[PDB]
Amino acid sequence: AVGACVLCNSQTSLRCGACIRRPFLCCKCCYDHVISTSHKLVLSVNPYVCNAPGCDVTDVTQLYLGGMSYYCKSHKPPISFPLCANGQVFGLYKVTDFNAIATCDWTNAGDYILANTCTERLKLFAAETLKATEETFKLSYGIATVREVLSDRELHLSWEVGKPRPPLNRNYVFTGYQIGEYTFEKDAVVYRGTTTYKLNVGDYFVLTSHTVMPLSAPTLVPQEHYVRITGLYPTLNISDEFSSNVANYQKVGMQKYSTLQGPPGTGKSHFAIGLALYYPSARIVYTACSHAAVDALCEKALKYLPIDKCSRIIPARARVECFDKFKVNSTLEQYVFCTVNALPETTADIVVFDEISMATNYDLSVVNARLRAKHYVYIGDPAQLPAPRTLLTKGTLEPEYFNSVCRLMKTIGPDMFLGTCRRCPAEIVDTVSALVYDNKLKAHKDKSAQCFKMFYKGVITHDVSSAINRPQIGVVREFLTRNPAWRKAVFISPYNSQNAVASKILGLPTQTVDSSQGSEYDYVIFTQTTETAHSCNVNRFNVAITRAKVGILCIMSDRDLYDKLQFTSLEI
Ligand SMILES: CN(C1CCCCCC1)S(C)(=O)=O
Ligand SMILES: [Zn+2]
Ligand SMILES: [Zn+2]
Ligand SMILES: [Zn+2]
Repeated sequence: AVGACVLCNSQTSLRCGACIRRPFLCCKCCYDHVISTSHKLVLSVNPYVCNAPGCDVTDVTQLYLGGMSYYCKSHKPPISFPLCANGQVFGLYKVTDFNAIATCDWTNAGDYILANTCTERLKLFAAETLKATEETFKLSYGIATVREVLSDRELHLSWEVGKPRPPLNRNYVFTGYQIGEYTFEKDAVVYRGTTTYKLNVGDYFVLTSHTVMPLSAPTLVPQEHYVRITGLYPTLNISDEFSSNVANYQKVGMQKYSTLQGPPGTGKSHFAIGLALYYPSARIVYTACSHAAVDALCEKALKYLPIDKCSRIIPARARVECFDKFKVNSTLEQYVFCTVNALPETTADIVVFDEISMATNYDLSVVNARLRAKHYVYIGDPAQLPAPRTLLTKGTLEPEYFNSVCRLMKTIGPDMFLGTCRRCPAEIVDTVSALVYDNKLKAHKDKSAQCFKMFYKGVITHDVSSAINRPQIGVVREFLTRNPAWRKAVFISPYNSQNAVASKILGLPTQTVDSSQGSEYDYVIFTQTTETAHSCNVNRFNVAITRAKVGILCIMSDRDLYDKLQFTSLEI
């Protein structure tokens, strides 16, 4: 019941009983909370409640100290002090932003903006509060019960009346009943069991609601600039492959933490692995939020770093298949490749945290909590996609509010910028350089003359809220008959449902823009599907078109984004 003040750091016995996290508030700060909000329950060693039998007064503002006990106006003795007086709430050892964080429902962009412009203590309060609110909202959704099992990949579902149904995409992971984790896709519905189980009729599925542990470590440890490379030992012999990164590698060693903005195909992976060859004795932990991002780092390491000095950390509650070619779960290997949520408590010379636009302030804290490191390197691109904010429905989250790293990259700039895209035909590089990179991204490849745009609004149907554009898929089908080179194309759209329809009609493999991020394909077909904030989002548009190595077809709904594609237009 005794701790330090979320705002002041001041010792107190006061916690807010109304805040979902129950934060330590100092006497000056507890007042400014309770006097400005619906938050009136204060706690010290016991509740600030009226001690008179039967009395229901809990509001600290209506309470007095009578000796050692607390009483309302109705029950206080003649010799009593009000608990709230002279800007303070009585307790042992005797803010606008804290109040908005404590009380908001996290449905508004402005809530995320504040969780990222605030002081560092308040970022942790925000990130733990938000995460708590995110988890207790899962409980709101209906249970799914198996009506009839059709096949090994399809069934019919019965949905609890009175509660809403959760979106049926890969984003929403269910637990079966403990028959392992399942996903569903769109009365026939497509099921995918982590454990391949003979799905029983009357079995039920629920969204995993995991307890939110407290945060302790900052999002970013305090910045430290050094005059000399600190705690690392450079090679004199560095392979010519990594020659271009040597100055950035020296920056990494002359600061506590460094940021790298690397637009698509600028060599982020190459930078991350090349850091281990430049500091060849350094113990390096490679981390990202997703298994995919960690596995991409493993693929690069396999090529360039000694396999026997590499461990892939795999949580015993194994969900998706991942990287098999390293020793699994050897924490003390020089090179450790591990998702944020599986990190062990350990030390490192260098922590490399990849795909930083996908990280939350919660993840940033967890990393600083589990890893004691001489140097922290934050790699990604704030012009790419953030973690979905499931509670956010009003306003758009700008990249400067994605997390602490992205705020730094969008305000004071990144420490390091990889400026040459080696993946994408120049048509794409030039479009996205003007769009999100203030013309600082350069094309290494020539124009491919395999980059086409068609402005075709089509007709928008919806499976629930998920968009479908059959006519845009019809145009693609027409195009594929005349463009056989594209038979190998990956079909990409901002909507799972459009992808499910494109899958049946075209037979192309299929990706949402959000699942496409980090991957590349020779040929890409993009159907915008709809003009929504989702489909017109420049970060998502950026990721969509930078997947392509050789060609892209964009069937567009949005005049602005259509006109900005530096592509050959088609017609039909
Ligand atoms: C994250 N929590 C606080 C924030 C202040 C900085 C130190 C951690 C303790 S809380 C108030 O959410 O439990
Ligand atoms: Zn305080
Ligand atoms: Zn409160
Ligand atoms: Zn009373």
